[PDB]
Amino acid sequence: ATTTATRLTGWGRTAPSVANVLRTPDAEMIVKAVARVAESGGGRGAIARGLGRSYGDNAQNGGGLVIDMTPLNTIHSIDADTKLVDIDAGVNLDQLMKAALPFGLWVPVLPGTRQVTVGGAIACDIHGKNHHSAGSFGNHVRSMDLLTADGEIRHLTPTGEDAELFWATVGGNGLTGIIMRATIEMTPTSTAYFIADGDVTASLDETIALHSDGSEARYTYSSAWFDAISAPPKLGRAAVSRGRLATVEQLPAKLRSEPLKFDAPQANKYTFGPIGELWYRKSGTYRGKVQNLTQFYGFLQYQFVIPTEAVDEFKKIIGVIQASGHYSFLNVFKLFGPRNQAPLSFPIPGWNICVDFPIKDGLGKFVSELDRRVLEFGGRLYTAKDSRTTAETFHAMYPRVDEWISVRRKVDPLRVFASDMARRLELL
Ligand SMILES: Cc1cc2nc3c(=O)[nH]c(=O)nc-3n(C[C@H](O)[C@H](O)[C@H](O)COP(=O)(O)OP(=O)(O)OC[C@H]3O[C@@H](n4cnc5c(N)ncnc54)[C@H](O)[C@@H]3O)c2cc1C
Ligand SMILES: *N(O)c1cc(C(F)(F)F)cc2c(=O)nc(N3CCN(CC4CCCCC4)CC3)sc12
Repeated sequence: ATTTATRLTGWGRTAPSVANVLRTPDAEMIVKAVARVAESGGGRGAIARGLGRSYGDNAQNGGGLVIDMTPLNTIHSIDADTKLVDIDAGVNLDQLMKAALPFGLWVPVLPGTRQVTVGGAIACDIHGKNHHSAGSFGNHVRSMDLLTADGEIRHLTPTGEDAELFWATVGGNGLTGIIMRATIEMTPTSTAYFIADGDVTASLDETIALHSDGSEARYTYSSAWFDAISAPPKLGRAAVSRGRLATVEQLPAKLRSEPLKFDAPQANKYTFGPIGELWYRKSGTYRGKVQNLTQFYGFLQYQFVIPTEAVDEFKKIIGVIQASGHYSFLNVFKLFGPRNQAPLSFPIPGWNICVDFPIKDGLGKFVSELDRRVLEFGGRLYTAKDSRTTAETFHAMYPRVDEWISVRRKVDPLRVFASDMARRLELL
């Protein structure tokens, strides 16, 4: 059960702060470290940390305590009939995926890396390319055990009398206490494969029409790479990949007797002319391609969603980005579906995009301009990717914030739980 003053950052490796980190596999010692912060209560307080994949400052606490939950990584049970897994909060999604597959069960929401803990997937209420059909990760949690500031472990359910604290802890960025353990309901599957259709669009307008014509209703998973650099009309052209979990009949014969296996890793004169355009189109257009899951897996990361109805507003912000002087090559676009009841949950239905800007003069100020425009158009930023926006902005993007903050003040009156993000965004 060691303790180390550590200089910590998020994945973005910005805004370092030093904390004492507790790393221990012993649950009892975590309860005690908490009571310990509470008795002197509460100085700089404490926050859980999972694997450190959020890009900003939610899993750091400058001059306070950070409890590394990764050692608490026990899988208690998996059951193919009830579809439930019961696991410690430090278990990660890659470990869970691998452990659940032989039961014909699939992690119901996967983000773009599986090096995330169950505790961080709940705390950021993460989403994946199936958001429009599955919701976000908080939708699939049937119970959790929350170590609260008074040292009790509350067992929370999404419809019990403890439903308000449950729903504050989904998306709550660890600020209601330390999730110790959870029960997640899994998606049944007969294979570890996808069958997928690709399409390429020529412009933002076409990208939007493809997402609005109803074709999305055929696919449980959908996302696209998106050009945010080309001037119009090329601006907003995309490479769209959509699909569903394959059934065993859909696998080729070769793959059929091991359907539930994860596989192991690991002309230029035409390129810019019309023959290159044709080739790119043909090559991103395909139907029913079978692919294993293992197939899929300095900079300011920026992600926002704009409500579905605000479509011209969304095209405007894309136009603003392209005209801005800041170039993002790696852009992921998708259309989110219905939101959940967590007050601080990020996903709303509408047009989500992740963009990644090279850090260079003028970007801070430009991104503050983006914040204003995302706000004014009904949208928000995602805490898992932020270490810069202001409290005023954040509070206006999230209109249920005061409701959440009153839940938090009930469960943690003395501020035992605190983080750099909590202080910057005035979530205490
Ligand atoms: C390459 C990359 C791709 C990504 N893609 C996506 C994506 O597609 N969709 C998406 O939604 N996100 C995505 N993310 C973000 C990532 O899913 C989230 O930031 C996830 O929360 C991080 O998990 P973690 O265990 O590392 O948590 P950490 O970053 O260590 O902590 C983040 C938050 O969770 C809290 N937390 C962690 N464990 C606990 C616990 N046991 N109890 C209470 N609170 C806890 C922390 O206090 C902090 O507020 C991506 C990140 C990377 C680096
Ligand atoms: N936005 O970042 C985003 C959104 C979504 C969606 F909303 F569609 F679910 C999915 C999503 C994702 O599945 N993966 C992402 N990343 C993993 C792959 N990336 C490429 C790497 C490799 C090169 C260098 C760093 C980036 C980007 C992040 S993001 C994402």
